[PDB]
Amino acid sequence: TTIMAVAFKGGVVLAADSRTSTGTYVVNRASNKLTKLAEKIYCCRSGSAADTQALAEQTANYLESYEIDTSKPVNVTTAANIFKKLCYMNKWNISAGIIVAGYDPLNGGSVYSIPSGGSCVKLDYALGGSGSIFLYSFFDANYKTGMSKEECVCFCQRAVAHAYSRDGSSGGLIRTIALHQGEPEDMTIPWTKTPYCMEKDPKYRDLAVQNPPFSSSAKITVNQSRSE
Amino acid sequence: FDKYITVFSPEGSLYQVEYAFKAVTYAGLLTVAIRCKDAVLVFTQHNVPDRLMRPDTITSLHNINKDIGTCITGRAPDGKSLVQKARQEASEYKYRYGSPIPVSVLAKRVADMAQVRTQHAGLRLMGVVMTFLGMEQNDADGSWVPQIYCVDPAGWCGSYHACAIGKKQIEANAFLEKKQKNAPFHTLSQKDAAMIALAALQSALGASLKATDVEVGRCSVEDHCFRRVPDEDVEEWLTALAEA
Repeated sequence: TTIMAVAFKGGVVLAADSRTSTGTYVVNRASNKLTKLAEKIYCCRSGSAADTQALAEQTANYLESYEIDTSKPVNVTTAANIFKKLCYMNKWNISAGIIVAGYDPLNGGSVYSIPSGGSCVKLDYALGGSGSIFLYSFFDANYKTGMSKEECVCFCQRAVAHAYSRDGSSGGLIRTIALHQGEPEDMTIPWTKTPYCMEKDPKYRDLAVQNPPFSSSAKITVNQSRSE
Repeated sequence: FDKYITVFSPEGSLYQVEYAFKAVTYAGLLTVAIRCKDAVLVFTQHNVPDRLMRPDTITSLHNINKDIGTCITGRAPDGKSLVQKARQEASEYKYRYGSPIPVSVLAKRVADMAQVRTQHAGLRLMGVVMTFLGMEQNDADGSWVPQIYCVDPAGWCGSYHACAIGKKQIEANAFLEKKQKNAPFHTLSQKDAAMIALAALQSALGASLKATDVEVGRCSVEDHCFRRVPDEDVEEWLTALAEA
């Protein structure tokens, strides 16, 4: 799994891959890991599918009740706090890394990270899942604050493509959603139009020379392609 | 003795249930609901006697969820306790079955809360009529249809084409019965339905109404949500009535 969320000027972008696997076999190649918690607040889910589905549903139930009781739309910080409490009270019996992100008019676009263990950290961007390890350096080199909404969608699509080209446990579609004061905008990129993969990178077109033909010299040239 | 607890009198009746219905009129306000072709509307008196009260904090209308509204008529704090229990019920239903509760199902669940107190001793009946409003889907074509359901203190639960509840309800119902004879309410437009509801209020109160004296709620085929209608939209229905 590869998940992330990034803040921009006046909102957030969430992004993910679409693969669910038992280790070496793909059970679903088109999962949806961006789960809605309220009109402008979403989470990204990693770890056990069963545990994350169950805690997202419970968090959403509590936010809907709260919103009816106050007659106002909820803030991102309230969703993060409710979710944190469920992750922390159940930490020994679950496998879950969560990112909560969204837009509200008090604080604008906000991103919170809730990793294994149940801590809660407020950031400018967050990464999660098996594929995150491939992206720390990509962001350290190429991320800046103050990107526009279109810059930020394009950047997150590229980041997800890099992680899934190297991580066997990620793959498939790239899903994104952008949350701001207007309406939410979702997008799905198919593998055939991915912005990066190893299979089409020209520096990996020519094969390594592992199988040189039997020769009278120690010079290494080409791979054998036909029987002698 | 039969006057003080829930046991039967010799004629087969329950007096605490009769007296809980007088609590509904004692409160002194009148409500009217009506269903037309594409919507359901509810008109209730907004009473702010004291000049120092902040009018936007006094309401008889509340959302149970996004798509269902209530109007309370009778003893006001009793009605707020039933709003909280209904909210809880609608949220348990959604957890268990994974979909929002239909308005006919919710009304029946609240009607069962009431029946339990007519049959067990020691908790006072709630002296209110609750009216529930919302759109419901047909299984045949998938089209949506508006509904009104009322729940009374005895635990009775019923659906209406139009209903008046509260002080002078007898005179306001008579009035709507006459008007029904012309055209069934399910053929009418919003405007024509509204002119009948506002005329019934006025006739029964024996007074003239401004927009600030009524608060109005609505659900429609166009927008399922239960929402308060803006004062400007009400003014134009009253203006339209004053002409004719």
